[PDB]
Amino acid sequence: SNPYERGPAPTESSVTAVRGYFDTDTDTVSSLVSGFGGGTIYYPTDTSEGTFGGVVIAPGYTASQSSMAWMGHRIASQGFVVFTIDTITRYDQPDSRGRQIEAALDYLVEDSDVADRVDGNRLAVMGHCMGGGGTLAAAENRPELRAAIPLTPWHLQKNWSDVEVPTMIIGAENDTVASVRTHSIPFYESLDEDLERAYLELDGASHFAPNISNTVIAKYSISWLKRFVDEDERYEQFLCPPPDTGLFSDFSDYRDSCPHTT
Ligand SMILES: [Ca+2]
Repeated sequence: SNPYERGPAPTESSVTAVRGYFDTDTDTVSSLVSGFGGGTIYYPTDTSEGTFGGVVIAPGYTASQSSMAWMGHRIASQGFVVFTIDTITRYDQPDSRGRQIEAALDYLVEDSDVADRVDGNRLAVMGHCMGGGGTLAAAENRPELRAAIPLTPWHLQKNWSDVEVPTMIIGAENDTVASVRTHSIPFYESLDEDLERAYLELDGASHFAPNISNTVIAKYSISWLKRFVDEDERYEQFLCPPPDTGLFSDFSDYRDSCPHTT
């Protein structure tokens, strides 16, 4: 048996739902905290199935946690402790966001009021824009992390052959801020060929698609966290085989490393 499995067997409707199996509540973290700008922790109230994996979500350039807030209850209700952080300033660069993401991971595991609900050996990182660049930076610096999901990422550093964390990059086809040609795709193609990974390109989507309720982003983010943070093979079904990318699909592109071994 897998000791990290949480919640009932998934279905298409359960993984795409606005709220999962687990009721959640929130805890507010002050900006007084050292190393980042604080934020909000979304967590499951039910302790009976054990501790959960932890997830830090960073925002983009000029943005705050309010742009990522919808992912809080949505991911957390599937069985995760999700920490939507603010940065120190709204204009911090990607590598600074990386270090702030790292400090938030440590805060979550060591200092937070819900530390006893987090398994500190099973952590993940997500981020938008420059926060997605920071996601990669954090992943590169901490190979023990279980998953990384950069959302429409931006970073001048194009080479991430170093990264050993299973990463799902979600790009937006029509992104003009962090063009997929010059950001997302270079990042993905640089990833090691033996690294479990995925590139998801949303058809007709804008740079700010990750900042609004999106069933596609939610489904695949959830499925990726389940598969690697929880090593949950029950969610393999939503990642493999990969979705269609032809006419009338939500994906303009999809690149995979199926099957997923952990
Ligand atoms: Ca594989």
